[PDB]
Amino acid sequence: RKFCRFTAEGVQEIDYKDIATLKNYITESGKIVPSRITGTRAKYQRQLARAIKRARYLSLLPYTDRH
Amino acid sequence: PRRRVIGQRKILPDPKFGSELLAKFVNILMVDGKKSTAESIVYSALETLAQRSGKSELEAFEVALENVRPTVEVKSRRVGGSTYQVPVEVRPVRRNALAMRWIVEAARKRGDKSMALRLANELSDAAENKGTAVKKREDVHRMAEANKAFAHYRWL
Amino acid sequence: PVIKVRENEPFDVALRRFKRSCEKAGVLAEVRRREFYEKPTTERKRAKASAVKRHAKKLARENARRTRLY
Amino acid sequence: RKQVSDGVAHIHASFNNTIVTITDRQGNALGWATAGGSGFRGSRKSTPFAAQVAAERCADAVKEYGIKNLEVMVKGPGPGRESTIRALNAAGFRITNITDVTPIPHNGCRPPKKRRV
RNA sequence: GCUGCAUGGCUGUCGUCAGCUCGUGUUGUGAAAUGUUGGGUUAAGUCCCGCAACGAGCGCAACCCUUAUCCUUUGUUGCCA
RNA sequence: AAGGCGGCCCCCUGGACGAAGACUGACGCUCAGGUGCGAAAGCGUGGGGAGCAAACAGGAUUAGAUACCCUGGUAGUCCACGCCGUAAACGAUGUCGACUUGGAGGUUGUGCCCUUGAGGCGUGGCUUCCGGAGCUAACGCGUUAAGUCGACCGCCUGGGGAGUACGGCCGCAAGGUUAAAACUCAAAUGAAUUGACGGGGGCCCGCACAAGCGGUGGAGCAUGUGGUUUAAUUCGAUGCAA
Ligand SMILES: [Mg+2]
Ligand SMILES: [Mg+2]
Ligand SMILES: [Mg+2]
Ligand SMILES: [Mg+2]
Ligand SMILES: [Mg+2]
Ligand SMILES: [Mg+2]
Ligand SMILES: [Mg+2]
Ligand SMILES: [Mg+2]
Ligand SMILES: [Mg+2]
Ligand SMILES: [Mg+2]
Ligand SMILES: [Mg+2]
Ligand SMILES: [Mg+2]
Ligand SMILES: [Mg+2]
Ligand SMILES: [Mg+2]
Ligand SMILES: [Mg+2]
Ligand SMILES: [Mg+2]
Ligand SMILES: [Mg+2]
Ligand SMILES: [Mg+2]
Ligand SMILES: [Mg+2]
Ligand SMILES: [Mg+2]
Ligand SMILES: [Mg+2]
Repeated sequence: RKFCRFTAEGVQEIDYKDIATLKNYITESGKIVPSRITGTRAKYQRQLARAIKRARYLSLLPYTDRH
Repeated sequence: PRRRVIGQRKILPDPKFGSELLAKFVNILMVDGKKSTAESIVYSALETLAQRSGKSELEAFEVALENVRPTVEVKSRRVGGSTYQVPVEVRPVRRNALAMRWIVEAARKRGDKSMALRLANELSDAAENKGTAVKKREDVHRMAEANKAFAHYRWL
Repeated sequence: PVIKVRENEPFDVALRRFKRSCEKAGVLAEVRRREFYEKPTTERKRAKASAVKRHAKKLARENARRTRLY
Repeated sequence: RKQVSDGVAHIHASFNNTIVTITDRQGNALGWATAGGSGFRGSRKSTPFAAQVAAERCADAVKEYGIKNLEVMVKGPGPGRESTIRALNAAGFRITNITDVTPIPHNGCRPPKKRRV
């Protein structure tokens, strides 16, 4: 049923600067979605985790829902 | 009850007016296996109301029934270890059953000259809705309003 | 978890959204997990038991599908 | 005494006791109540009914401040973190916001050893 | 007179609960297993379907007693259209 | 390689696998002694110490409770540098090589096909699950073998005594390693079968609960029992099942 998004377009790494296709993989509480529900490949979910961690380090994205 | 489900029990209708409710009312009023006297007092009560209210006493007892028939109940339950008084809507076969039962003991605490007379006054005062029956029904309504806090407890 | 009251929102649906958001964030589950310390052996063992049960139920689903009763 | 009309309630519901505290915007406590204060002992405090009875007494202790609009900050995993809400709602407060403020550590520090009851 | 903790006979109990087994076949090196499990159903191991099981027995049920309806036979000490 | 390794970033660094070639030319496998690595706890010196927490203290529980529960709490857990060399250090399964039917995954490469595409066909590495032949006492293992075979190494020889004593070596210590005998018993043991039991679990039924009516426990009396009393207060029946 579900298919990975980043497989459709050739991506060489997940870019931390992006906020598009990063805000959507973060949930309302700031947590980051598992590959189980978001239907993404394990090749990019490690990169997605790393990208989200970099972004929340630089305050582009929040750690939590509050702050 | 636990294995085979069964329906209600059919009761022979009221002979003098053809109702099922009058027969059931007099049956629940019956105590210690005495239906002979119970029939006598129920006829006397209805005829006193017949001369007091309109000639068709059928409607007078009906209105004295509807203004006290309860549509919401209070049920004690325990799910997680706390007492829950869950309110539920009651099906009409139990609605009218519980209403007339309360009226039965309401008359007993009236304490008039005779049992027939106190039933007549109780059924009349319910028609004007000033009756202790309506008092009890407003009492159940306040606790029912209070139980709306319990209404969303476990086993809603 | 943070919910704002929108227009035409009674207390009923407001509390429902609160509760629903509570499971979605899972906050109650994680509080219960950290209520007590659990050993690395214990999390490894519980997860292994969980994995085998998910997998066991997984193929039991297909076996029940492929078998024929009565 | 001082009338401000807007505050925040805090519902800290532990596994044993629940505590309700309405404060002003900047955190100066206006009033508080608790299950043990309501008059229950032992598991009676843990029951959400204790939480239910505590909410009216905490609203009718701040009712001298003229507060009608308030947020609610719900913290803790104990039972009664849903009962106080509609208890406060029933007391007559226009609930402005609901926020879960429970502290979830990002696995820092060590919890106590499991109870071998 | 003692020992029901030596016994026979008799009785209570779970409980009228629905179980307890055998033959042949098959499986297992074997003790044994299967049958008796499973999907339903029933008051029930009651019945059905599936099923390496096919049947069978003791129990369930039935046959015995009473009550509920009618027909026929005899009419006093019972009955009187 | 094992022990193990989890925020993000930078510096130094090891191994693995894939594609197409080039090159050396048996340079290989295994390994007694030897060497190196080796969880946690522990030891030495100097720091650090929020949380947790041996010991210890108090409070409960209990016939007792040096425990389980609660409130506290030092060592230790953290860092640097040494020492220790032990674990259910487990896949309870030595390393290396070859051969032997299959199926579904995960993970990482890689060649292609109208590459049309958010489509399939191949090829490798690693990795879970099920299962065939075979093997196994059985459970089970089953191309990642416990199958079929070869090379070498380690180990075993009834249950206790005992992985203990003595001797050697290592260690600051705790101790580690190598490792007996007398004596004693006729067993100890593994897997599986039927029952029985579980302060194990799932489902189903019963006035078992629920919904109701009427009661008992309150009063008086009748009656039985216990107790007590007496010369005897005859004897039996003590949870439901007196
Ligand atoms: Mg005997
Ligand atoms: Mg046979
Ligand atoms: Mg044979
Ligand atoms: Mg049987
Ligand atoms: Mg059998
Ligand atoms: Mg069997
Ligand atoms: Mg069956
Ligand atoms: Mg039967
Ligand atoms: Mg039968
Ligand atoms: Mg069968
Ligand atoms: Mg019979
Ligand atoms: Mg250490
Ligand atoms: Mg030290
Ligand atoms: Mg302690
Ligand atoms: Mg290990
Ligand atoms: Mg060893
Ligand atoms: Mg070993
Ligand atoms: Mg080697
Ligand atoms: Mg297998
Ligand atoms: Mg030694
Ligand atoms: Mg009495």
